[PDB]
This record gives sequence, C-alpha cells and structure tokens, in this order.
Amino acid sequence: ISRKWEKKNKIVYPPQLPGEPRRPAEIYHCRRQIKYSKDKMWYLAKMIRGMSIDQALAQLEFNDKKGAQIIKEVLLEAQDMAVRDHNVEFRSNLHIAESTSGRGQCLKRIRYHGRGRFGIMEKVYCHYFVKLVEGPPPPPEVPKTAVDHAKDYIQQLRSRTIIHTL
Amino acid sequence: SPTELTEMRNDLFNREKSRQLSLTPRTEKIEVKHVGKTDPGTVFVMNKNISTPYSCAMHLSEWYCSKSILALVDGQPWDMYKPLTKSCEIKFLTFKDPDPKEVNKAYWRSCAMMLGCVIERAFKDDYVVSLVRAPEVPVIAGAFCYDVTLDKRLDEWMPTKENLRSFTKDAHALIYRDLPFETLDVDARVALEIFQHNKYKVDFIEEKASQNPERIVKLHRIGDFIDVSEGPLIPRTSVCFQYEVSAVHNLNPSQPNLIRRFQGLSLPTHLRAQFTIWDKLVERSRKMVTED
Amino acid sequence: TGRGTSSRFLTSVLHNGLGRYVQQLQRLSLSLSRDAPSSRGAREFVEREVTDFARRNPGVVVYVNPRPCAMPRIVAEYLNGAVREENVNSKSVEEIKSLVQKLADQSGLDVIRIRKPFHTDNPSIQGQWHPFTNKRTALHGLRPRELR
Amino acid sequence: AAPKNRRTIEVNRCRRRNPQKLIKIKNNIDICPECGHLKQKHVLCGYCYEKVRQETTKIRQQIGAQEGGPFRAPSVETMVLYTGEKPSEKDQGKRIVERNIKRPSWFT
Amino acid sequence: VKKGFRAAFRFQKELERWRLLRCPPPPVRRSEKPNWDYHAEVQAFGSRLQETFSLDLLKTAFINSCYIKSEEAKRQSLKDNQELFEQGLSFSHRCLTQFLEDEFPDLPAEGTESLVSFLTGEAVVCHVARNLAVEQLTLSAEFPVPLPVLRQTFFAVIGALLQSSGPERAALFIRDFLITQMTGKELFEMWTVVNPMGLLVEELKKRNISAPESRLTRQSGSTTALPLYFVGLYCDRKLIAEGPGETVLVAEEEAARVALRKLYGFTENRRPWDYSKPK
Amino acid sequence: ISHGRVYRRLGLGPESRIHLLRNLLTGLVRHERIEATWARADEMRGYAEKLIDYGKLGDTNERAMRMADFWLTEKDLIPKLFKVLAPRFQGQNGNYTRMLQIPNRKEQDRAKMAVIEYKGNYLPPLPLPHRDSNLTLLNQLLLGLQQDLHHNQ
Amino acid sequence: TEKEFLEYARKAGLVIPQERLERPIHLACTAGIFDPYVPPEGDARMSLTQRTERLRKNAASQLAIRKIREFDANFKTKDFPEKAKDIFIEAHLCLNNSDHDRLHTLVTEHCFPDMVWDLKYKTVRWGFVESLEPAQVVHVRCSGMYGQVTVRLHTRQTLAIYDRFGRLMYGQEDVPKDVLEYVVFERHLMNPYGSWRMHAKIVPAWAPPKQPILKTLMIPGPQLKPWEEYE
RNA sequence: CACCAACUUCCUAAACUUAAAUUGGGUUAAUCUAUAACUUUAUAGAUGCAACACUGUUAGUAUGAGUAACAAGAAUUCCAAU
Ligand SMILES: [Mg+2]
Ligand SMILES: [Mg+2]
Ligand SMILES: [Mg+2]
Ligand SMILES: [Mg+2]
Ligand SMILES: [Mg+2]
Ligand SMILES: [Mg+2]
Ligand SMILES: [Mg+2]
Ligand SMILES: [Mg+2]
Ligand SMILES: [Mg+2]
Ligand SMILES: [Mg+2]
Ligand SMILES: [Mg+2]
Ligand SMILES: [Zn+2]
Repeated sequence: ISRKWEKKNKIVYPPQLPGEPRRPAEIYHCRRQIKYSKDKMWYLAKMIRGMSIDQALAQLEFNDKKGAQIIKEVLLEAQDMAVRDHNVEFRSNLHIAESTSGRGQCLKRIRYHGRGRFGIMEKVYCHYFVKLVEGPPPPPEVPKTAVDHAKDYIQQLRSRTIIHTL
Repeated sequence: SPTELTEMRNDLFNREKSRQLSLTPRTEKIEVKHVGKTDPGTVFVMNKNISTPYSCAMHLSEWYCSKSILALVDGQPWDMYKPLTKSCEIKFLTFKDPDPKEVNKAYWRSCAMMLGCVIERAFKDDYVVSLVRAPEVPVIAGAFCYDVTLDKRLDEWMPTKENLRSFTKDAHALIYRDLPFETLDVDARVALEIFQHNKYKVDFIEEKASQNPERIVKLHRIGDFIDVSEGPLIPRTSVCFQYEVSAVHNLNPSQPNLIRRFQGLSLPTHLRAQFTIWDKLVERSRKMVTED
Repeated sequence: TGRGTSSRFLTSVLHNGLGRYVQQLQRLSLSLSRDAPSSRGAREFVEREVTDFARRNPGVVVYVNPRPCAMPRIVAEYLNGAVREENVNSKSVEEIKSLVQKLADQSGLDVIRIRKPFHTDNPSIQGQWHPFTNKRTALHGLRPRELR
Repeated sequence: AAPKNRRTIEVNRCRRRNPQKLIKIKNNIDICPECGHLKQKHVLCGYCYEKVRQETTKIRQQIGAQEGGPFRAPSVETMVLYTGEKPSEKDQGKRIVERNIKRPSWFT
Repeated sequence: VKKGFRAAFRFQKELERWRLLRCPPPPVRRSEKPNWDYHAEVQAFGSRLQETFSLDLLKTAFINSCYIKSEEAKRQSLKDNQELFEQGLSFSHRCLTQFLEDEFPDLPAEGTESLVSFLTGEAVVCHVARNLAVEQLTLSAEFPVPLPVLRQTFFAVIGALLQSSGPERAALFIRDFLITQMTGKELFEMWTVVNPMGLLVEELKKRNISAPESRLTRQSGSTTALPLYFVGLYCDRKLIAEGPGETVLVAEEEAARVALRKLYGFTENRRPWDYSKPK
Repeated sequence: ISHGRVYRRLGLGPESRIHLLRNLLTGLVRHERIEATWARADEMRGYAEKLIDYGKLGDTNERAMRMADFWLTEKDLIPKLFKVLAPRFQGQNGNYTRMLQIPNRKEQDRAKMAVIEYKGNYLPPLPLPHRDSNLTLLNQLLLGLQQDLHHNQ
Repeated sequence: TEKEFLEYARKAGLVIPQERLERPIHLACTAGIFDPYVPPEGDARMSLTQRTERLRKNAASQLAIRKIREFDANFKTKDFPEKAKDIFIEAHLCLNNSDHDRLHTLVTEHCFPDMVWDLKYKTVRWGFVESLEPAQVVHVRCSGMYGQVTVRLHTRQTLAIYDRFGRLMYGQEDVPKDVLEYVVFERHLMNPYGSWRMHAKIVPAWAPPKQPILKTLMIPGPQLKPWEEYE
C-alpha cells in the first residue's frame, strides 16, 4: 500500500509575478480496490488519453464494458473537485492529461478441478488514476512529411566523419 | 501602398478596442439566465463588458461551444464573441434549429465577407481593387454576391476558369487558418477615419449611422481584413467546410464605374453536402442573381 | 564495459600548453584525528611532507582541518570545477605522498575511455582528400560519352 | 500442447497493445435537441425514451385496475383522457383511461 | 531485523545520493561552503598563472557594484572595479587589435573589429573566466554570477595585472588565454559575412584586378538529389580559388569564401601563431 | 452456407423458435408496444404483419380463424385482432408495425434492444427521429433550386 | 481507525448509545455575542462623535464594565482601542505566514476556524495601511463568566489571495481600500491565564458590497429526472 | 618472384614462462565481545561467519492467459407479482 496520488493534490506553488504566464491547473483523482482486472481496465484508460472531458465523457457512455461506468464516475468527481476546490473557471476547459490503471490487493481462493485436483484462484482488483489539466487538448501528432523524411537522411549523411583515423 | 492602408486601419482598430476596455474599470457582475429548452434555469454571473456569450457556453459544456453559432440576447441576435453589456437572457442557436432564419443570415454575411478579403489581396499590386458593398440577398437566391469595382485597365479582361479556381484556394487557405471574427461596435467618426479612402464605404457608413439614433457602427475584422458588417457573423472561419466562387459577372448598368458581382457558395461543417448535390448547387450559383 | 560506459575525446582545459602551463589542481583538504590509529599515517604526512608539497606547488591551496574523525579524507578541487575525494583510511605516509602527487598532475577531465590517443584542430595541411583529387580533367570538361 | 518457454513482457506487450485489440472510437454520438443528453444517431434517446415508457407504465397500470382480470381485453378501441378533457362525439363507444395528471406536451 | 548499525549507515548515504541527484539544490557560491579563506585563495590565483600581482589591486577587481549595494542594504536592515574595467577593456581592445593587425595586416578593419569583439564576447570571456576561477573569487550580489558581471571582472583582472606588472606582462596574459581560443576556428565562424562574392569583387577592384569568372571545374551526379559541384572563380583565365557545394550557387558562394581568406591569409595551412615566443 | 436462409436460429430448436415468437406476438397483439432483443424483435416483425393480413380476410374465413388461434396463445385477443386491429389497417396495405432501436440494455448483459409497436396505438408517441426543416441552410438552398427547375420545366 | 470503524458499524449495524462525558469539555469561548450592538445608520457619515454616543450607551454596558473591574481591575475603556488595534493588526499578519500557533493566542477558538478553514492550500498577502480614524469602544457585555468588547475600526488595508498555482483570485496586488468594521474582543474573566482575543466581527446591513471575485461562476439549474419537468 | 597472416618474437612501460581430483601458501566480506575510536574506524578474542543451481523449504509475483471453463424460458400492469 502506498497512497501518493492522493497527496499530490495538496501541493502549493508560490505566487506568480505580474507578467508570468498563467499556470494551468492540475487535478489528481483516483479510485482504489475496484473489482476489475488491471489488464482489462487499461483499454478503457488508454482510450481516453489525450482528450477533453466532454469528449471523454461521451465515448465512455456508449461502451459496453463494466469499467466504462467506473471511469466515468471518477471523471465526474475530478470534474467537480476541479471547479470547487482547485479554482477551474470553466467545466469545459479541461483535458485528460494522464490515465492508467494499477494492481490492487487481491484475494486467494480455490478453483476446483476434476480428479480431486485444484488450482489457485485470485480474485483480482485494481486502481485507476487520472490527471486533468486545464486547457484544450494539445493538438495531435502530425505525421512526418516526405520532405522531413528526406531531410533527416541528408542530416544523417552530413554527420559522417572519417572513422578510426586522425 | 495597400500595405500601408492595412496597417493604419489595423492600428485604428486596436486603439478603438483599447479605449473601450480601459473605459470600463473594475469588474461588475451581471446576472444572465439561460432561457433555452435544454439545461433550463442555469444562471451565470459574468463580468460586464468583458464576458462573452462564448464564455456562457464554456460553463455549460463543450457541445454548446462546438455547435452554437449565435445567441439571442433578449430576443436579439448577438455574436458569440461579442462582449455582453447588461443582464439579459441567453439562448444558443444551432444550424439545425427549427427557425434558423437568424443563423442563416449570419452565415450568409460571413461567407461573403471572407470572399471580399480574398478578392482584394488576390489581385496584383499593379492593378487597383476597390470594394463597394455586397447586397443582402435571400438564401433562396442560391449564392452570396459581393460587388467589387475594378481598375479601368481591367475593363477588357474577365477572369477565366483558372482565375476562379485560384480564388477558392485562397478562400480555403483562410478557412484552414481558422481566424476568428472580431466584433467591434464603432462610432461613425472613427469608422469614417478607417475607411475614408473608399468613398463607397464612407457612404455605407453614413447610411448605417443615420439608421440608428446614435452614430454607432458595426465593424468586423477577419485577421488583417477590416470591414463593416450588416449583421452578426460566424465566430470562426473554420465553421466553413465547402467553399466555391461560382463566377463573376459585370454589372450591365455600370457606365460611370465598372463593377463586377462576385458570386460564391459555402456550406458549414455541420450541414455538409454530398458530392453530387454540391455540384448541382454550384452550377446554380453561376447564374447571375439580381437583388430584389 | 566499453559499450557499458561513456567515452570522450582527448581534450585539455583551456589549451594548457599553447601559452603558459597553468596548474589544474586548485585545492586539497585533509581532515585528521588527534587520537586515531587509522589516521596515524596521515599525521606523519602533515608533520613532514605537507610543508614541502605546499612550497613545491604554490597554486594549490592546502587546508588541514584536524577534527575528531573516523576516516581521513582528501578532497581535490580542479579549475574546471570537478571534485574528487579519495579515502586515506589507514594509509602510510609513503602511500599518501604518492597518492597526492597523482592528484596534482592530473586535470579535472573525466577518467573515462578516451576514444583516440591524439587530437588535432588542423589535421590536414595540404588539403583533406576528396574524391576529385587525383582525377584528371578533360578538355572542355566533357563527361564520358558526351558529344558536345 | 504446453508452452516450451516463458513469453517475455515485450512480446506480450506487442500482442495485447496491437491496434487490432484496442477500442475503436465512436463518431456517431450527438446531442438530443429536446433534452440535450447524448444519443447515437441511429438510436433513440434514452432520456426522452424513458419519459415515454414511464408514462406508458402508468397508463397500463390504470388499465389493469379497470379490467381487473386476465381475459378482459376489450375489442372496442382504447383511448386515454387526462383531467380537463371530455370525450368527443367521434370518441363515443371507446374505452377511456383516466389519468389525474395534465396532458403531457409530447402526448397529443 | 538484522544486527548491526553499519549496513544502515551505508544505505543512508545511498538514500543521500537518490534525493540529492533527483532533486539537486540550487548552486551555492564556493564562499558559503567549508574550507574558504578569501586572502589565501587570492594569493594562489596569482601564483597559479605565474604572474606576480598587487594583492590590494586584485581585491578591488573582484568587487562589483551589485555586491556593494546588497551589503549596504543588509547592514541597514569597498571600491568598485569600474575604473579597472574601463582600463582593462581599453587595453585589451588595443592589444587585441595590435596583435591581429601585425599577423594579418591585409585583413580589413571591419574583420579585425569582429574578431576583437568575438574574443571579448561573453561566450569566449566567460568560458575562460570560469575555468580560471574568476567566478569563485568574484563578489557579486546574485549567484551564479551573471555573464556581463563576470565579463567585467575578467577585464578588471587584466587592468589590475596591467598596473601591477605593466603592459608587457599584461600583453602576455591576453595572448596566453584570449588569443588561444581562436585556434581551430576559421575566419568566417568568428566574422560573419553574407555577401562574400560581392565583397570579393570589391577587394579585386581595390587590388586593380578584374572581376572573377565562375566556371564548373568538376561535376558529380547533377540530376540526382545528392549532387556535388566544384565552382572555381577564374581571373584572366587563372584560378584564384575553388569551392565545393551542394548546388552551383552554394559552390559559387563558397568559392568566394575561399578567395577572401587567401587575400587575407587565413588559409588553415598558414604559419601557426607563435604563442611560444619568450618575448 | 446459410445464403438465402431467411430464418434465424433461436431457442432450443425449430419448434422452440416458433413458440418464442408466439409469445412476443401475443404480447404485441395485447399491449401493442413490446420490447425485446433486436434480433428476436426483428424476427417477429414478419410474423406480426401477416396476422393483420389474415385479420383483413375476416372472421368468416375458416383459415384466418384457425391461424389466429395457433398464433394467439391467450384466447381473449382473437376478437380484438379481428374487430379493432384489422379495421384500423384496412386502408393501408403494409407497414403495420414500427420498429426502432432502443439503447443497449443496462443489465450487465448489454444486449442490443428494439421497441416494436403497432401504428396508431393509444400509447404515448415514441420519440421518433426528426428530419431537418425546409428552412435550414442546406434545405433552403435545395428548395431554391427546385423552384428554378420547376420554372425551367 | 475510527474512519474504518464507522464504515464497519454502519455496514454491520450497531446500537451506539451516547455517553455522559466523565470530564466535561472545556470552553474558552462561546459562539455568538450575548448582546449584539445594532450598528447605527450613518456611522460612516460621521467623518467625540461616536465616542459621545458610546458614553450614552455606556450606561447600558456599565454593568458589564464593573464586572471586568472585579476580575481584572486593569481594563480601561479609553486605552482598550490601542490594545485591540494591536491584536487586530498582529493577528491578520500571521495569515501572511499562516502561523497557526500565533493565531490561536490572538484569536478565539470560535474565530480561528472561520479565518483559516477557507484559506487552506492558499497564500494570502495582507498588509496594514494607515488607519483613517482612531478606534473607539462601541459596546461591552458580560454574561455568566465571559466578557465581550466591541471596538469600532475604520482602517485602510490591502489584501490579495492567490491559488495553489500562484494565480490571483480576489483582492488586488496592491491598492489601498478603506474598510469600516466592528470587531468583538473578549476575555475569560475567571481563568487566570485568560486574555483578550478576537472573537467575531459584527457586520452592518448598510455595509457596501465587498469586492467581487475575479472569475465568473455558473449557478447551476435544477437537475430533473425523466419524470420531472421544468417550470 | 612478393604481400597478407597467430602476445610466437621484437618494440615504449612491464613481466620472468603452460586442462583439473588432489596439495601448500597470503589475504578478505559480515556480526558479536574486550579496549578504544566517535558520520562508522583500529589491534586482539570469537563464530549459527559469505549461495546464479540440491525436480531444496517458506512467502511473493510472472508465463501459458484475460485463454480453458462457468450461468438466468418470454411479455407486462412486473422480485413474497399476472
Ligand atoms: Mg471430490
Ligand atoms: Mg494461475
Ligand atoms: Mg455462406
Ligand atoms: Mg443472411
Ligand atoms: Mg608470449
Ligand atoms: Mg551459514
Ligand atoms: Mg538466493
Ligand atoms: Mg534452490
Ligand atoms: Mg497473467
Ligand atoms: Mg492461446
Ligand atoms: Mg468457451
Ligand atoms: Zn433526448
């Protein structure tokens, strides 16, 4: 057990100078001991990464997976504790900066078998962490153009040196 | 030089905005209530002369920001980015509303304004391009028409198909840039200074100032381009997805000064049209449509 | 360990020998105990050797700070800013004297694999070989099979 | 058949993070014009649909009380009337279901 | 729970590295750290360079205006090095200019000034200053010392050296340290010229020489995406210089660069600067 | 290998498939709006309409009466089918039933659902889809084209 | 832990009978004012003056003053403003450094939770500009035994609150604002170690609205189930 | 009419001449005790004194694998219901 994602929500930064850029807000929320697999939960967490909170609260609602409702709840708690206790002006000015699922404490039980034999069953739990950062979703990755691809090849050749000699 | 004209107008626009903002000291909270069907009864406390209808959408959800084009302040259409002034009621109008009359006109004027910007900067510096006005035509007209006067040296030259294609590429470039429209209310005295060179613009400014009891005028800036606006416009250029300058027709009764009517079509991202439907509408726009 | 470690090229601090040679060792600090068997060898070093070393190298500020201590420690500061500390626990005067002389002679440069034994800023005097060297030209510069 | 070697996390991370195994994003989500809740384009709005079904249950409950038996379905046409409404001449000879509440806006 | 205190102690230091290295503290001037006496370190600085110094004069050089103001405010809640800085900079500029002119008299005055400014720039001066321990002994209100303040102290040291030992010894210090940096560096890295071909024509006219003729000496894979061309400028059918380039224009432009060096004698095969003269 | 096989495979076999549809149909013929998994509701839709065809034939026809018995488990609904459902649909020749897809089930089974009804029912109207009005931007432009073409025609 | 136990006894079920505390809890202050002095309309217009009015009102508070003499014998109405002034300025300064220990001594147990609770994970910059007018003692009341003293304070102040991230909410970086308020100072007459501290501030109805917060706020609308409808 | 080729040999600095059961020798990691030292050290006295390997023992966690396998007749007016 180690609950550090809970403490990070309490960090206090020093006041800014009159012309410093306005620091974007960060929120740290999670839920523990969820009756779900961490491997199954990752697909839901991976999906929402890099999206807004009104664009991640829509994709989740129409997913059949059980975890979709669980994540949606902690994406609404995060969306409320940001506006009330972290000074976020607009509900629609957030985006999921990070989101991942972690292993929890499990329980060991006996799964019976057919010849007086058995195997060890584990009832699986997990945790799920999310960070929300105030600001529109960073623009997506732009694929390298053909010109950019060609430039790297030339740059690679330009770096060539005469090896193993003065 | 035309570059000088843009700079001075731009500077004048900035000064007018700066005084208006400086003119308003402190923050005074104003009550505005949501009157729309869905999410009814919400009440926003906003900053007077600073808050915008876009901010009201931001509180509610991202859907309103993405799908809202105009807002009805106390039964009057107001630009989404135009700052609020006093306590009122706010209703957001999407394209797909049952009564989109106001939305259609806002989009209509908007597209023809972007058309005007393309034309002036499309020509070569050697020739002279002056913008007279665009007549208000019903959407049923089948295209939006901007009238542009041209230098006498061009009276014998009519743009070819390649020239028409070039304009759309510039228009699409403006759309891709995604430049928000800037909404400013300007008194006639300042407005005349910004457009003193253009006699037709001066005359249009006089008409607008005369209509209202005061000398208030509506000025819209699309990036560098600055022009008077008949009505509230779309918040952003990216709202347009399909764009096309159908054709340009010389006005027959233009003995004193030759004027060419520049007619085009555009459809927003919301109401996209299939390829076949787009072509038929494009063909209709090529027909010259008069103003009733 | 070569692939498992960093490397660099042969280098100096400020072109040490181009003009005047400047001693790189800047400061040596030695902490000792009045009553401790381990620091006995170092106590002999301070009695006799330290005075000779200080005069021989007058660009090395030497600090001796006897304190109640368990391990005698020598800290070497170079001009480039690099620090180096070596434990002198239970070392005789002969070992310390030899050890200190290594510190004075070395420079602050990192002790890691040196890629090349030599360094030159002007390796070529007659011009670096390029493919067109030793290639004869043709009248009017006609490339092979060009009719002109 | 049993594994001949343990499979490394790198190989496992290649199989379970493949594009074929990820959740494909949905592009058909919209906003219901009336209530504003989210809906898929080819599907009805649950929020609006729930109102209709809730009214349907109340109407059906009222019908059950009147009939009072399993095999009591009336051949004649059914009709539902709300408070403040009286049957018209064209509605004569039609079973009437009485509801205390006012006529809902969606109901016509 | 095993026996002993030592295993914990070795690990406590392991914890020390983890915390310090992951979250390093802000830099602190060497004065605040242990084993610091100002006078002794100042003496070693002169001895290290082998130059006898006036200790009182050297002390004033390290003093800065910013440090004095901060100290006075703290006292409420000792002479600056400005004069030395003016003398140090003035002599260094004259000394640097004199050295370059003798070595390259043909080089235009504009070229010499750029080299003098470069060798007296913050990047060159600060890098040498830091490695000479000037910053450690420097007295400045704000640490790490800002480059403009550190550059001032370096010139202040030269001014102090000049007064104590005279011009001849001060001249050696500039050569020994400042002039060395230009080793390896070619002229056009230190001095930036964007119109070499245009300047080449001007120089040839000054020499009463006709304008050059550019011709394609060698060609390689022109149509490909990796073409090499050798462009050589010809005067009176004589090759003044040659240049390699990716394109003819770049080869032509570079070929001008080669010629300008020739005229100014900055070809890398020039006689190496004589840093080793006893006098 | 099931090309042209219109029927589905439901229940425990062929006969069971017929008996599950008889229950949804009887519920529909009784309530006029019934819910089921999209697959099973769609399977019945063909059977639901054909009852009206037999109902249109009339009470006197022996075949219609016999069929209306096998396909109506409760026997208080045959009088209703013939005397209210059939008269309603006499004008129409098709499209007796309206089928729409209700969101997926919130049961942990998460099965696709649909609501099937009989047109003209007394129950509250379903939230049907609405096409955009003729006044909308795209719609208005087309109308202008229609007018122009109509004049040209 | 009790937090874990509270969940246990709610899930498991339990009869938790409350108990009569063997040792009574100790109260160093009592929430509220025994007799709140209704502020007089036009107190700002008096730009002596109130002090004369206080003399007429002193007869109402004369009984309370006598009780203070019996247990203190050093309390002076004339000299209290200066002492009270010291407490007010000193207390608000602690906020700057968030010195909880200093506040506890200066303010009462009733006052402390109000000032500090809403300023957790928040930096508050507060200074004292020159006071516009001298402070006077408005009214004093003693009930039990607790004695409460009300002091009129009109002083110019500067306050600027910041978020966790250092962004500015409320107040102004540095601008003098004139504030008139009534502060209640009380001491425990019985306790030997008691002292006068800041308990509560009386707010008048004629007080002007305070500075509005910078950020805009949405007052949400009713949340309605499918059954319900808006009106 | 030769070149390349292995620490063979030479050369700057050094070194002093050949798989493994067994056999001789010099040191060292950890801890306790004596006497000290006092950021973790010294000389002695001691011993449950050092583990990449016994299908070793205990605990924890992987892989196979989110795989094999597991379960609730329908509609409604609906879970002590028709
Ligand atoms: Mg068994
Ligand atoms: Mg297992
Ligand atoms: Mg098939
Ligand atoms: Mg099929
Ligand atoms: Mg050998
Ligand atoms: Mg052992
Ligand atoms: Mg082991
Ligand atoms: Mg083992
Ligand atoms: Mg596994
Ligand atoms: Mg498998
Ligand atoms: Mg299976
Ligand atoms: Zn809806």
